[PDB]
Amino acid sequence: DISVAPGETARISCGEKSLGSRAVQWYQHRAGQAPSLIIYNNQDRPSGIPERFSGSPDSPFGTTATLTITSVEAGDEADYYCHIWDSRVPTKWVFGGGTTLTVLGQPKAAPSVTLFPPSSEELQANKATLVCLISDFYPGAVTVAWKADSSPVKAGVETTTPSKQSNNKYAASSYLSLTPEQWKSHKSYSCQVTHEGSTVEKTVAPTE
Amino acid sequence: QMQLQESGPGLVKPSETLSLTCSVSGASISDSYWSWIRRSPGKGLEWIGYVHKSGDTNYSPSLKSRVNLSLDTSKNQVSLSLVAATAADSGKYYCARTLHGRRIYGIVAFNEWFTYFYMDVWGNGTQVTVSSASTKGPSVFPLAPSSKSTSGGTAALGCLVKDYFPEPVTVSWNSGALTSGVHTFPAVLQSSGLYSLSSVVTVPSSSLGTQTYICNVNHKPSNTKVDKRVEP
Ligand SMILES: *[C@@H]1O[C@H](CO[C@@H]2O[C@@H](C)[C@@H](O)[C@@H](O)[C@@H]2O)[C@@H](O[C@@H]2O[C@H](CO)[C@@H](O[C@@H]3O[C@H](CO[C@H]4O[C@H](CO)[C@@H](O)[C@H](O)[C@@H]4O)[C@@H](O)[C@H](O[C@H]4O[C@H](CO)[C@@H](O)[C@H](O)[C@@H]4O[C@@H]4O[C@H](CO)[C@@H](O[C@@H]5O[C@H](CO[C@]6(C(=O)O)C[C@H](O)[C@@H](NC(C)=O)[C@H]([C@H](O)[C@H](O)CO)O6)[C@H](O)[C@H](O)[C@H]5O)[C@H](O)[C@H]4NC(C)=O)[C@@H]3O)[C@H](O)[C@H]2NC(C)=O)[C@H](O)[C@H]1NC(C)=O
Repeated sequence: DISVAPGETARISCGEKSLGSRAVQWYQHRAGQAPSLIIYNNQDRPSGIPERFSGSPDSPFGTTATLTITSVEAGDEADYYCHIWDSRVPTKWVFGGGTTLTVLGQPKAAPSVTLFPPSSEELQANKATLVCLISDFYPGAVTVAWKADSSPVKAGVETTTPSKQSNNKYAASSYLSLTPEQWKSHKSYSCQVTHEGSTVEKTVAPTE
Repeated sequence: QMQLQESGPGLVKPSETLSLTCSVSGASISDSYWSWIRRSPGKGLEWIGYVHKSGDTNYSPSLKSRVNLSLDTSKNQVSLSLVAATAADSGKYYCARTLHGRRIYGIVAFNEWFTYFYMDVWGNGTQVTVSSASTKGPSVFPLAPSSKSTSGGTAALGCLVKDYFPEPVTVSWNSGALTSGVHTFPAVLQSSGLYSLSSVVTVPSSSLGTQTYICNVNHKPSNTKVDKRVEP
């Protein structure tokens, strides 16, 4: 999983080192789109595929298949899969890679975090959900840890994967499901969102 | 040109048979090999198998016991059958024309070649969820007003739309009369098999006094319409 700025060159390794001889296919999977063949027979670009997309050559043995994208544009942000066929290695039924190329087509944006405590209504219903709402961050990769008081909480945590909001920034949700007991007992609960090294952490308390 | 369209029961109860259909238009299935590929939410692209009129047909060893690819020349369709489905069989399933090539790296004589396959044309894929989940309408909870996270003079309030199934839920606010500042987050698929989403709207803090905020959660799958008054 790698990020590059537009114009930068993306080199993507995938699969084991070559054993025998190979025909490596590359496929590009843009978010929501159908995948597309972008390289077959190690280096051959299908009709349509821009010269920016080069594949790695078959030999020497022990080579790692490598997709090179030069002069990267936004349209290149996708998952990239190699499908390796090696003469001395059985046919891969699972495409290697899934290496997510992120094209940083805009500057890093800090995540806005909103944290809602359990509603009374929810507690009345003998349930408790902490809602962490994360928005307007870029790139679209956050990490969300919950803390009861200051101890990390394993269970109850369901976090969405990020998703582009309309302003091309990303949004995410994390829910912490609790029993009303769990909630009423700890002095606080914290939604800690880590994005791009920095961390925002909201806290709520049953006393509200 | 060639276009592919996977279709089939988007939802399948565990142990039931996942059957998908790739409808090919503007090309004969008989002119190509055909693969099914799934992207399992877990790990990326699993080539499910391929099938030709030839009878040159093979299945992912992990699926060989359960899967049946199949061509219907008259219906012009590739078909996938995955019996005894489980949650692991959830994913987006792509149909793809599979082309092939010889990689000739030594001499044919010494058998120093092999046939490789590759998919030039993919269908959009059809999402398939294998879930024990039955249609469940949402508990809708008010997310009472909170200024901590918003800009000055404003506060966020929301509706937590909890434990519904299947997708989707629609949330509007004050019957669409409030669109400004509304952020309906995409749902989360929980361990429960159930979805929850939240929709927050950011409003004038001044207005909490007077403006009534009702989120109108609509979850047609269960014919449930909830209109939560969200009070401070
Ligand atoms: C496989 O997947 C592919 C690709 O999937 C896509 O890509 C993925 C990654 C993801 O993004 C998916 O969402 C994508 O779908 C898929 O193929 C796609 O299919 C999509 C829809 O199925 C298409 O979506 C369209 O995209 C265009 C933009 O396209 C550009 O970018 C595309 C994607 O980014 C790209 O593909 C293209 O290359 C291109 O560069 C978008 O603009 C379209 O949006 C319109 O349509 C949707 C509904 O279809 C609608 O929700 C939108 O609001 C919008 O509707 C139009 O809205 C405008 C502005 O509001 C209206 O303009 C006004 O029109 C009025 C007319 O008034 C009416 C009236 O009410 O009175 C309308 C009446 O019904 C009508 N009455 C009659 C009898 O006709 C009349 C009449 O028109 C006139 O009055 C007669 O005089 O009036 C006035 O003209 C106003 O002045 C005017 O402002 C429009 O009218 C309104 N029109 C429509 C049609 O509703 C849309 O989203 C993708 O492009 C497409 N991609 C490709 C490559 O094909 C594919 O399906 C999958 N394969 C299969 C088959 O499985």
